[PDB]
Amino acid sequence: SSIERLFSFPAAEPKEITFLDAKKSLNLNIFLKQF
Amino acid sequence: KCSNEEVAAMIRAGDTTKFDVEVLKQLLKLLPEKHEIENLRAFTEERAKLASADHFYLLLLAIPCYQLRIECMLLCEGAAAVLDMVRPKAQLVLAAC
Amino acid sequence: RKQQLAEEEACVIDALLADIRKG
Amino acid sequence: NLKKLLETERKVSASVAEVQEQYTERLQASISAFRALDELFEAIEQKQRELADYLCEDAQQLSLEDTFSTMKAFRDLFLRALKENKDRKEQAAKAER
Amino acid sequence: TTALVCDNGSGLVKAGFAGDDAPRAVFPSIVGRPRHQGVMVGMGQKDSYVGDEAQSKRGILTLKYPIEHGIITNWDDMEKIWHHTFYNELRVAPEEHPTLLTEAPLNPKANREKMTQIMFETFNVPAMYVAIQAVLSLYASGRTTGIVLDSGDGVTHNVPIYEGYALPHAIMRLDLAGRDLTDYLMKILTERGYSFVTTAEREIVRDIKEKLCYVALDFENEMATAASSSSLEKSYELPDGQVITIGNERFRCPETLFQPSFIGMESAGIHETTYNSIMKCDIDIRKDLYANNVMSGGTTMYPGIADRMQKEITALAPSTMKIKIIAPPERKYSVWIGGSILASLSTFQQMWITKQEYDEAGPSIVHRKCF
Amino acid sequence: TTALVCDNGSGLVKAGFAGDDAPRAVFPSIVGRPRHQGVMVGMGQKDSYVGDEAQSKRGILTLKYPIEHGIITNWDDMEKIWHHTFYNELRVAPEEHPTLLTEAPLNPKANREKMTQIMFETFNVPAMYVAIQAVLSLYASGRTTGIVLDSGDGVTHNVPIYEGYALPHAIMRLDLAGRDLTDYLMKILTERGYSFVTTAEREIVRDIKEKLCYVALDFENEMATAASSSSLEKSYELPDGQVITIGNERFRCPETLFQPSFIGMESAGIHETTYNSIMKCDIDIRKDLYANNVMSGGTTMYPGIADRMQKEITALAPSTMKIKIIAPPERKYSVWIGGSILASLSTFQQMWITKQEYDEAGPSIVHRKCF
Amino acid sequence: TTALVCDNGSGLVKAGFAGDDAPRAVFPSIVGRPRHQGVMVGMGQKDSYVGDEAQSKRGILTLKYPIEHGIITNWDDMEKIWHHTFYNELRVAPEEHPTLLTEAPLNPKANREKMTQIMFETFNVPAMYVAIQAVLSLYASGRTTGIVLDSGDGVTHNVPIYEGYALPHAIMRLDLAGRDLTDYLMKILTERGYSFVTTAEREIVRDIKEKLCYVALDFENEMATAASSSSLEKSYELPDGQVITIGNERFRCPETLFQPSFIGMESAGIHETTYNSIMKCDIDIRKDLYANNVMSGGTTMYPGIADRMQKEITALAPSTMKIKIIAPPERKYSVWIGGSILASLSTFQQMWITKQEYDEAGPSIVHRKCF
Ligand SMILES: Nc1ncnc2c1ncn2[C@@H]1O[C@H](COP(=O)(O)OP(=O)(O)O)[C@@H](O)[C@H]1O
Ligand SMILES: Nc1ncnc2c1ncn2[C@@H]1O[C@H](COP(=O)(O)OP(=O)(O)O)[C@@H](O)[C@H]1O
Ligand SMILES: Nc1ncnc2c1ncn2[C@@H]1O[C@H](COP(=O)(O)OP(=O)(O)O)[C@@H](O)[C@H]1O
Ligand SMILES: [Mg+2]
Ligand SMILES: [Mg+2]
Ligand SMILES: [Mg+2]
Repeated sequence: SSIERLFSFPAAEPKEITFLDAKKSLNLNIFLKQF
Repeated sequence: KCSNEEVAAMIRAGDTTKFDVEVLKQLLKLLPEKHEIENLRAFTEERAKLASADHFYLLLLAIPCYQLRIECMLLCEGAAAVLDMVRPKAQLVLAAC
Repeated sequence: RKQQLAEEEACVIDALLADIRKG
Repeated sequence: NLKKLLETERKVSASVAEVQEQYTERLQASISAFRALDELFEAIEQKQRELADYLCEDAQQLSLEDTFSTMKAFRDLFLRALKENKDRKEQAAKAER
Repeated sequence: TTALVCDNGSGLVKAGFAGDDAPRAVFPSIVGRPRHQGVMVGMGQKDSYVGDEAQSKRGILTLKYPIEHGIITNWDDMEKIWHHTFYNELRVAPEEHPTLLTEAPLNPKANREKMTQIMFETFNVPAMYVAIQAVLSLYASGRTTGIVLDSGDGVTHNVPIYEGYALPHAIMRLDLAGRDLTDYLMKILTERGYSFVTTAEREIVRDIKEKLCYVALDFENEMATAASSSSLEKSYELPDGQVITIGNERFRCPETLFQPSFIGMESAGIHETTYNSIMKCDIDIRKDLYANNVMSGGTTMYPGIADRMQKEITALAPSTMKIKIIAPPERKYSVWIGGSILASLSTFQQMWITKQEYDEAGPSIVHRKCF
Repeated sequence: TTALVCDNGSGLVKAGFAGDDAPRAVFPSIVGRPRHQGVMVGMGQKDSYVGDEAQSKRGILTLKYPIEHGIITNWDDMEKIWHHTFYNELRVAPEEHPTLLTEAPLNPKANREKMTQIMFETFNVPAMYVAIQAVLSLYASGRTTGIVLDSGDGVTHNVPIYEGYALPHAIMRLDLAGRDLTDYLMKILTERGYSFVTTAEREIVRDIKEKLCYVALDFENEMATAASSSSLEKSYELPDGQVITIGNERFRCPETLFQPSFIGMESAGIHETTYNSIMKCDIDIRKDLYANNVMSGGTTMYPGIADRMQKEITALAPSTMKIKIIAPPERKYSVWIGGSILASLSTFQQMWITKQEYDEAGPSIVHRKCF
Repeated sequence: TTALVCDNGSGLVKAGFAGDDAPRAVFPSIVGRPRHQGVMVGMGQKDSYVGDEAQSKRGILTLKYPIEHGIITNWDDMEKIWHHTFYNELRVAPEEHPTLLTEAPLNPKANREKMTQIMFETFNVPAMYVAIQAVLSLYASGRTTGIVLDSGDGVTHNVPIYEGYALPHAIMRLDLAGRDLTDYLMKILTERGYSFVTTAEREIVRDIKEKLCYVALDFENEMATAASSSSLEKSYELPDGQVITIGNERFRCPETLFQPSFIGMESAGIHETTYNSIMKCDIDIRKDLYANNVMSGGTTMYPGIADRMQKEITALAPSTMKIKIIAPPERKYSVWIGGSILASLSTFQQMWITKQEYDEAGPSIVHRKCF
């Protein structure tokens, strides 16, 4: 019974408005991070 | 690290303290050849004038039938090593079965 | 080396062990 | 080794007595020990045939080394299963605590 | 759900939440056990003391360090360390909080196996990750390129990274840090007359090392200065009221990092380890490694180490390079801080080892997920 | 006069006479210096141990290898190595004996300059030659044509020869051999818990690699077999009495020869080096390079490497043509053996660099007289 | 000119010339001062008594040990000790004899400063030297490699040496020896009804410890044997005629060497100290260390200690090593006897600290010249 129990097959934020593109914003966010 | 007479007397005695497998294998690889023995018995002059190489071969040839003694000494040491490595393994295989 | 070749062809332990037996 | 020791015993027995009185007892002891090793190998063959009839394999096809490697890996799996079940029981005990 | 960062250092456990600047629980990792005969019955006489309680009552306790050179030897003691830092210090349930853990590189894998098994079955978290300390120190530095020397209480390791790419063949490990400096200070404080033998006196010798010692700019000139005049001699007060004064041992003790042969180790110093880790890299990044020498850990907190470290690298490097040691004034907790930015990173949320992945793959996915 | 052959490789100096079968003096090339404080006085405490004495007494010594990737870095150490292999091992006078030294191709020229100058002015000979090791391995193989892969302790180099003609543009050098395998095995034995950091422990890891490691025929199936069951695990006994047992590191360690990216090298494996060395030649000889793949060096002494490299080249070569690896049982000493036939050759006696020609031409004849 | 060897131990001064079995003056290092009212006039009353004269009249004296745990506290008493062992015990002038002195390891340097200053200004010598006791013990053992456990009356130290090279990081010091065993025997003789509180009674307790005590092979079995039947009980007679009988205290007293928690001390026993000093060494020499254990000093003179120490180390060491302990019958004075070895050596004549070198360098050259 325990073998049949175990080893059976289972039954089947506000919007940040920006005038810039994404790449320049992420490059500036990388650039301002190290300060 | 000793004189040649000690080596020849220890080969004649058959003592196996510092004669392992490799030294006797080297000793078998340098065996005195036929023309070497024929040149050594043809020597009549003073013994001290010749080299140590001739001195070792004459001290070795002084022993009657040196080569059988060297080979059985090597084979006895090798047979002891083969027995010590195989017999507990064979007993382990029999005990495992 | 040439002048060397020219010039050629031409105990603590027992002392202490003796005196340890005096005490 | 036994063939070399038997050839060595035949060579010593044809030689002079000075070789014989020093070496024949060691040659005889080595030959007797290797003969006892050969009946030990024959006992290993008899247990191998009994194991092949035991495990229901062919006698000519059964390899003892593969069987012992299977037993070694099975014993390692046995110990790993025992430790994993013991850790599972312990972690269930601490979870209940 | 807020994440947990728990730097399990060899000498100090630093644990705390994500998004915070200062680590919430910084306390030494010691398990105390009483070695004397208790005669007063009752009044809560515990069989073990963990943390600051072991520190305050250390005069009747044998203190055991569960972590030795980054490898956890005693595991029931380290389970007590984790139980104390989860339930008593931070006072949080571990089963409702992800927990980033730190690790020295070139650690035996069975340590990572047993930490993964304990953190998934004893203190069963939703998720945990085993990171590398030098990468977190580079996170707290804020830059991307650089070589990181991390020196703690057991492990001093050098890891170089260029543009977020570590070089695993260039990572170097040395088992020489602040515990070895403390034991060397014990060996050399016996010269002046002060004897410290017990593990209770280890905290006193460690406190003397933290308060008074400093790194010499030039070793031989400082030895001549201390030998000539007693101006470098400084005083300290013991808990039993005795006043000690030390001279050359102020700078003989941290000099073992630059000269390992004081404690009988064949390895070279941390400056030569840094220079060899630089020269094990590819050539074009090496200049970018020279201007970004990041130094972290509490062992690099002596107030003379940056100038000496710059002097040694400037001696080792060619003269057309600007050596710049990045030694921040708060470099003691930078591993935890970079763990806090990494735990608060939005891209890190897909890299956690979950409970379900552990149940599918056994305790072996931590080799195949972590670095 | 008999001649001397001295393969002065990175790891093991193999020296002996001419016309002999086996190299008489085989010993590793290390200079050992003490690193502790000697308290006993008398009974001959030497400051430098060379050869087997450095191996026997290695527990108090720092061992330095004077040769790194075929290029001699420390020259006084190599002077002591040559002094030991002439005066103490062979017990010969170099002033009355010719000498054939071995050299890897694509070596810096000033290394050859210093070999010529020290060999002609410290151990001044009647004659000396510097040969390529792969040509001597083809001499040992007993055939005229073939591609030779030599792999010592520092250099794995491929040289193809057809009917006596080496193609110099097809010669390739890879600085990856048994020392890098030893260092990678020191890196990966730390996973199982065994820590090896000193130069003396490199010899123990080298003995582990020589005694237990083998080349897998298929890497992924062997990793799956070692991960599934512990049948591939094998045990070894350390000199302190501890017994180790290793698994996949038996065949992960020699896999760096076929996968150089394990230690961070960009270059391809030895099979791709052999195939590119064949493909760089002219077309009509390439068939004769497929059937005569001569192997040499001690790195190719693992008992799984010939079938593996046959499988890799047979995958790489066109299928209408036979691949045959020439792997002799004595391929460890084949550089010395082919040096012994070449030293005993009658036609070689005009190709010696005599002392008179050295005095006339300076140390510059070795660029134009040798290869 | 014959040299002088003067082992100034914590308990017994052993002094004499060079090259003797027994030291010529073996006497305890006590200075006696009277504590009662002297009512008789004249009859040779002395204000102080040194040596066996203080031992004879010990009932009316307070005895002071100037050396405690290898560190000399009272210096005028130590000057009286040196004046008595020069002018009365040996009856030789100190101005015409070089004097080798012994020293415990990890001694405070000011002790060396003060013995150098007193030996060069009060008992001014041609030369003097300060040496380590374990090196002399290894000299008297007649070997070169091995680990030495010295155990006198204040200091028990372990020093491992391989081929004449001591390892200073592996030297261990333990302040537990026969004075602490005498105090513990005073503590446990109070159980059976016998009280010993004065310093004169310390000699009686030390005599009981010397004569009757022994080391048990198995502790708990001997507890069961002593508790069950009174076969182990032995008798002793005091000088006033009283008779005492002791049982388990015969083998509870030396057990503090193998179990230091009896007198309340955190550090481990002498066999764990020996094992940890072995494992602090490099890995290749330990097999030479296990077969060459050396015990010296009077504390290892119990007739059960070698078999017990063999059992404990064979429990600690792996089973493939032969634990051989050298325990000669002459080991009570072997620290002196190896001092007879070193002072008679021809290679030791250039290492003495002469008068002139002291005159330029002050009393500070003894640090740079000695160990
Ligand atoms: N002000 C200080 N000066 C010198 N050393 C210090 C100072 N503070 C702490 N340390 C040392 O640094 C260690 C703590 O380092 P830590 O940052 O915890 O590294 P890890 O987490 O790897 O243990 C302590 O063991 C201590 O010896
Ligand atoms: N039986 C072996 N099995 C595997 N590797 C070996 C074996 N013997 C030697 N080696 C490895 O190969 C090298 C020997 O090659 P060799 O050409 O003699 O090197 P070298 O000449 O530079 O000393 C050694 O460094 C060793 O690591
Ligand atoms: N036969 C013995 N059995 C047991 N203990 C002894 C014996 N002889 C001496 N001792 C003890 O060993 C101690 C060490 O002796 P020793 O090394 O001569 O002391 P020190 O040299 O430091 O004065 C002494 O204090 C003595 O009590
Ligand atoms: Mg840390
Ligand atoms: Mg080679
Ligand atoms: Mg003493």
